[PDB]
Amino acid sequence: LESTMKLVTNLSGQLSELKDQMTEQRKQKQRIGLLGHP
Amino acid sequence: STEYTGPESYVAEMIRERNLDWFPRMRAMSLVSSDSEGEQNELRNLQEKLESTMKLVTNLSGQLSELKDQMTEQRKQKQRIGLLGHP
Amino acid sequence: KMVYSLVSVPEGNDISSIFELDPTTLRGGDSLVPRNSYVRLRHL
Ligand SMILES: [Ca+2]
Repeated sequence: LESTMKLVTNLSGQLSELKDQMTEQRKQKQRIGLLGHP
Repeated sequence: STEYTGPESYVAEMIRERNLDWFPRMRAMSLVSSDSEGEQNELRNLQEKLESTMKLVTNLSGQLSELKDQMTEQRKQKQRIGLLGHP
Repeated sequence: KMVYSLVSVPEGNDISSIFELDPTTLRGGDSLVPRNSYVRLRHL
């Protein structure tokens, strides 16, 4: 069951980090849309 | 001495050394029926290190969640100051 | 054709002197740039 926690915790972590990487690419896109188009 | 094996060479140099420590005293491999008991120790070490891995992953999950919440809170702060500040 | 060519300008506060860095492999955008990695230069 702690191996099952391995699996579920790993999936939770990867989902959280992918959410964070969409957030970071959104920030990158808005920064290049602001700085790049003044 | 040309074709002594491992244990034969060991015993030969013991009996040349005038030593009798190679006899089994109060010991027998049949009595020790305990198989490799290191499996339980390995399981304990596995669970401990893997719960430390849960420490790491749970901590990263918590910090990611709290940073998400702090962007949410600063968004709320910015909208409140944009509404109240510009009526 | 060759629309623009590289030159050296004395002032560095302009927007014509800024460059964008492009990796040669699959490297994440937020990751640190390795010290001696091959790259591609894009004029922003
Ligand atoms: Ca030999």
